[PDB]
Amino acid sequence: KEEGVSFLINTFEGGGCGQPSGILAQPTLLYLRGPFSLQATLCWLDLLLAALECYNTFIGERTVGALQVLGTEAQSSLLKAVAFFLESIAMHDIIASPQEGERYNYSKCTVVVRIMEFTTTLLNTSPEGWKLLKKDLCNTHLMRVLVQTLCEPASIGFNIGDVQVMAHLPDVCVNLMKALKMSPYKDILETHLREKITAQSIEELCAVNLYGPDAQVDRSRLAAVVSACKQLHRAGLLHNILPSQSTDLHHSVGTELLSLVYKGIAPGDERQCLPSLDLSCKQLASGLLELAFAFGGLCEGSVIHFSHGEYFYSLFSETINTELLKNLDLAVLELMQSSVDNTKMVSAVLNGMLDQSFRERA
Amino acid sequence: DRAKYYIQNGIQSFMQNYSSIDVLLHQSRLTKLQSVQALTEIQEFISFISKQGNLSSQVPLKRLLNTWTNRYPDAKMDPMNIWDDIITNRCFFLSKIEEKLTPISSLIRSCKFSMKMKMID
Amino acid sequence: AEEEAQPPSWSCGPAAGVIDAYMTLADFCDQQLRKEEENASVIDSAELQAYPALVVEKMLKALKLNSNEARLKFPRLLQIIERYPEETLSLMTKEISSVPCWQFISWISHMVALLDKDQAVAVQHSVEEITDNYPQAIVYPFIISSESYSFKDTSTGHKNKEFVARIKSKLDQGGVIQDFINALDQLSNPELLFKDWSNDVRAELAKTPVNKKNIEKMYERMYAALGDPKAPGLGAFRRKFIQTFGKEFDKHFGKGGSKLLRMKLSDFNDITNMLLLKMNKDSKPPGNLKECSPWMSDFKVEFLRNELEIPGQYDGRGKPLPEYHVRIAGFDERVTVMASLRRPKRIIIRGHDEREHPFLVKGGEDLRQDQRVEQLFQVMNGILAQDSACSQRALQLRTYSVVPMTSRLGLIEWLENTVTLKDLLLNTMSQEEKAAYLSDPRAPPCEYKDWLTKMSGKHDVGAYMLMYKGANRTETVTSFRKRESKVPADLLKRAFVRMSTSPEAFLALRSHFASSHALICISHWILGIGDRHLNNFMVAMETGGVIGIDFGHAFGSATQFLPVPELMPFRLTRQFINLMLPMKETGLMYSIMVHALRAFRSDPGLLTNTMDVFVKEPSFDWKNFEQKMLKKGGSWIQEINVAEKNWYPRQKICYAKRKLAGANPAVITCDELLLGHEKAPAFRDYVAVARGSKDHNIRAQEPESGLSEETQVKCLMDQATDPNILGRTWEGWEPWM
Amino acid sequence: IIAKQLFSSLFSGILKEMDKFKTLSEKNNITQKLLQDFNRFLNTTFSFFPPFVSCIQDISCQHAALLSLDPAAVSAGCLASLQQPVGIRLLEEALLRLLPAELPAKRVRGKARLPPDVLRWVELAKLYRSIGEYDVLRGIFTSEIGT
Repeated sequence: KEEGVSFLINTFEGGGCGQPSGILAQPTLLYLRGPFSLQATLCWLDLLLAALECYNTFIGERTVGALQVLGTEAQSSLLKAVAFFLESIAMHDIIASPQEGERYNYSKCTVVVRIMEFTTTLLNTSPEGWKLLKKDLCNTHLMRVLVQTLCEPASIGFNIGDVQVMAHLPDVCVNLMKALKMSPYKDILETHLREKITAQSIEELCAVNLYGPDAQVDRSRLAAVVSACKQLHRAGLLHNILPSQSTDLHHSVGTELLSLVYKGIAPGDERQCLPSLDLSCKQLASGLLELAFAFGGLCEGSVIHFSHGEYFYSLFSETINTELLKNLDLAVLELMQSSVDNTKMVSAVLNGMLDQSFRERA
Repeated sequence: DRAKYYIQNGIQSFMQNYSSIDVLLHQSRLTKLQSVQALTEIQEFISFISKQGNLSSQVPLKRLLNTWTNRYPDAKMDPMNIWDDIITNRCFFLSKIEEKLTPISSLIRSCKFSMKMKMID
Repeated sequence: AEEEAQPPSWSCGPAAGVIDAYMTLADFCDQQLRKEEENASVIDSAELQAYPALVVEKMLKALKLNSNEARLKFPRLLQIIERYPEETLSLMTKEISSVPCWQFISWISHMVALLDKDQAVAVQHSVEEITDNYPQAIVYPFIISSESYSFKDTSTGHKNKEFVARIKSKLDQGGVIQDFINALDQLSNPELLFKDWSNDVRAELAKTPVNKKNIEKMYERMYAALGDPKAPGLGAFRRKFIQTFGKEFDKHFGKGGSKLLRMKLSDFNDITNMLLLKMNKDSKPPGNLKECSPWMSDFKVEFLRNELEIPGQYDGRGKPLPEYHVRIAGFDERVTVMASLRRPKRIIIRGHDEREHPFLVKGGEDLRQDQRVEQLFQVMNGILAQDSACSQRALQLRTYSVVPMTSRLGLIEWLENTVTLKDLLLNTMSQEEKAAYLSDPRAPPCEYKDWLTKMSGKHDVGAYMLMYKGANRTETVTSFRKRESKVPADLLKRAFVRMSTSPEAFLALRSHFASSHALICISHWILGIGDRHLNNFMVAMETGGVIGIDFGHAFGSATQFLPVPELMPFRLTRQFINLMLPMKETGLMYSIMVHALRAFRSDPGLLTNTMDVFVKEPSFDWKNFEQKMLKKGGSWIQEINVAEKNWYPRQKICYAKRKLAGANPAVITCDELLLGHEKAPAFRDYVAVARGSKDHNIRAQEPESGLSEETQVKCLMDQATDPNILGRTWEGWEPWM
Repeated sequence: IIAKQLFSSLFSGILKEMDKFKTLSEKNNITQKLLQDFNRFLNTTFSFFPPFVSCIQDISCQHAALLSLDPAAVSAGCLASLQQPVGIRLLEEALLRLLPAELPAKRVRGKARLPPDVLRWVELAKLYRSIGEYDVLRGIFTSEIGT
């Protein structure tokens, strides 16, 4: 009856080691050396094992109360652990001709995202009572590979950067960093994240403005840090490092709107980064200083002529959709006070407010 | 004038000869996949003569290398109708082309010599 | 002037094809040495030893060629004169990399055999060649090495022998499948294993002893069949023949067999024929399928076969660009064995390449004497792409794949809608001419053969010392030829027009039937056509054109061997030339055979080499051509040995036939060469009958050694329709029709 | 019209029952006159595919003087192509009556060997012409030398 709890018992009464299959695929591969290994080995033989592990976990607690006592010596020390060493070898080989090389890459992802799927899928579900993460002392490899969720887009494909694989990557980091939230000791996190928290954070963000020309290449890296931090919203420990960078640095992204809007710089895609930048920003900073920035920014031949109306308005034509969808997002009735405090602007903000809200919810 | 009417009618005469093909003879195809081969250089000749006489200025001193460079790498299987019937076309091409660009010279001789060469082996 | 041709090719730098001068230089020296092996002298042996060791490298350089003449060069280089002790070791190492690594392949049986004994210094050189090609992309050499090496380990220092030993250890590992499939497909019918095994041991129990480990081992193969099918030796290699048959027969076979163990009494060599004969008529009734089809029905299809590189075997081919095309996959369980010589078995490989492929099982046959013949075929029709007049008419003739697996078995490709004109002709004649009565069992080829027995002495095994009268001959071929032969003229034309819905396609496709025929008939004048019944050239009903599959009898042995005395250029049975319309146009498809001929003629070197290592190489062509013909039928076995005492059919069969390229007319000198044995006045003059009376003596007079274009053909036709030669030869060639 | 089978059926349903119905000598001689109409037609229509279908329809019919009085290869040979060379085969067995009886060159069918040559000729294949020439040319005498 109890699928898992039941049948697992009678199996361990019969045998303890009555499930695992294969034995690695790394030196034997340097002894053989072929293309089909790259096809079954590194696309399923590793993942078939991973998968049977995955779905066997969510069943019964046997991966905790019974697996723990299976081996600690001969045949065992070549299973889970070295499988990790094939995840370090997975970042490695993910880095290092046409369609064949591509099956190499897409395979390397198709495995490694499932392995992240399983570090997660394990951690946030399998370690109950929080006493099993300490099993994989190669706790290090996984960190050093998953976190490079920006150096991963470089390691796996850029095509897959487009192929809706990074329509799933933010969700996968969401997952792993989600098992990294709250659940494990908060020290894992700083050994994980406290590797490029700030420093670059301020440097690339200011740097889009210091950069200027050849912008879009760099904007790629920007929306990588941007989106990847949007992944951090789903994650923790942002609060030690990113709400001081929220009060200071997201306000700084508001100054980014303020300065960048004068020049009309760069293309409509960087005009899409400002929606991003302000998105990952406002999704963490206060809206008080924003609503303030509405009217306040407003009070602060042809050129200056339309300019008076433009730094008055276009900062609220462009970013309108995300600002509406930003403080409608979290606080009712704060806005109120904002808009009346403005005067004569009230109409665009409030009309696009009712408007865009109306659209989103129903 | 009339060479275009009779060349179109001979075209439709092969269009006539193309109806019988159950267990086709080679003679069915090869002599056709050859006579069309000559015809192509023919109509080509008409067209770029009509232009090179009316272009530019003296830009036929500069262009037209196209037609020799299309005339040059055309291949023969085994038929021996080919390597003469191309000379049938190409030779009238030398006389009339030379007669239509007139209405540098050492490059001309190197060019006709480089014509001659491969048209032998 | 060649010295002022070739190294300047290497000094110029752009183009000037290295081949264009190199290979001509190599042909020049090789003909220098053969012409010098004909005669020995002082300035001829001293200059001859200046000239030959020269061309030996440039046939490695300019190897981006067609490369088969190369494969013919290397063992030629080594065995021909002083095999260099370092020179060849080093640059013949840089070659197969400098040239296509797949030039490594083109000589499948040469290399493997060479590795062992034929090279002597491969274990020093080509062992490292074969050991760099070997671990990468070499699944195909896995098969052939296992045949040659374990045969004979000649004399060694330590290194030479340990190496090849471990090389064969690289085909028990990552090739454990190789012998697992061979030990798989090691089938089928018991009769061929026992009868052929018993011939094999039995013809070595009669003469001098040599019975020590020969007979002691030669007991063991059979004990495998029958002492192990319930012992641990076949608990590893089970079959369905072993499931019951290797047991029901194990009970009785154990006692007579272990009585055989210590038998060792030459007269009992005959006595086995009691037991064997019974077990023979008891082994034809059960060969009824459902044994190897379920027993083989076990396929992995796991882990991409564990990354297995086993293709359809022998799919590794010739010419460069090796892409490891085809793939094994899984077989269709249905199987059917069928009515033929060894009772061979029809397999359906189901290739992974979105396609299946039906092959054949010849478990009771070492398919080698036919390998280089088929490859020599694709040299026939693979050369005719430089003659115009061969292209002009699409003059090639069909190939396929001969699959030489273990020393004991090979497989062969099999097109569908290609069928034996005998079989088809017969049944289609049947549904056309009478129900089944017809005449064939009353009084045509039974009556005629009875008539031949009543015209010599007594039975039929003779008549050879007889065969007299020149008028009565015309009575035999007039009578039976006209009646019989005219019948399936109508039946063959009727089969074509019956098989061409379109009343016109019949006369359309006759062209490709015919063309096929001229092509096969020169194909045989190339070399002997024996065992080659009307059942042995086989027509294809696709393009309605014919293809020739049999290769038992090569060169002389086709015509020469005493037990069956045969001689014709090619199967010109009657009804076939009846089917070409009242033509005449035959006597000029003659032209097909001529352009064909000159196409062969012009280049002596290639064909020369090819045929040289093919006649000399296989034991299964002279040292086991005995083994071949005896394996076929018994009547040969007693005459051969007493004819083949201290006698070698190698370099002379070759010289005679290369001469056959030269200008040997009327088959006339070939006829002589088979004549010289048995018997000069009995048979020799007889072959001269197609040479005697003037009307056909045109087959004798125009014969001139002087490089005559069409002569060899102009006669070669009426050198087959000389009714004498037909009515005499044998019971199989149905010269009736 | 592609249903040529009506036509061969038709003559099968014209010749067969004019073997099984009533009297047969005179009539069998009579229907043979129609080959004049076939061939008068063959001199009338210029360039026409279904006439050809009548020609195969003709050598199909168990007839001699169709095989004789035919210069189809002259005409029904200019466009039909393959349907003209089917005639000769049918022609040879009965119209070439002096070829399987091996008799002088005076009686053997004079023309009906030659239209088969020019007909296999217009089809200047690569095996067809090269053959037909010394075929019919061989059918007399001083060709062994010229060839």
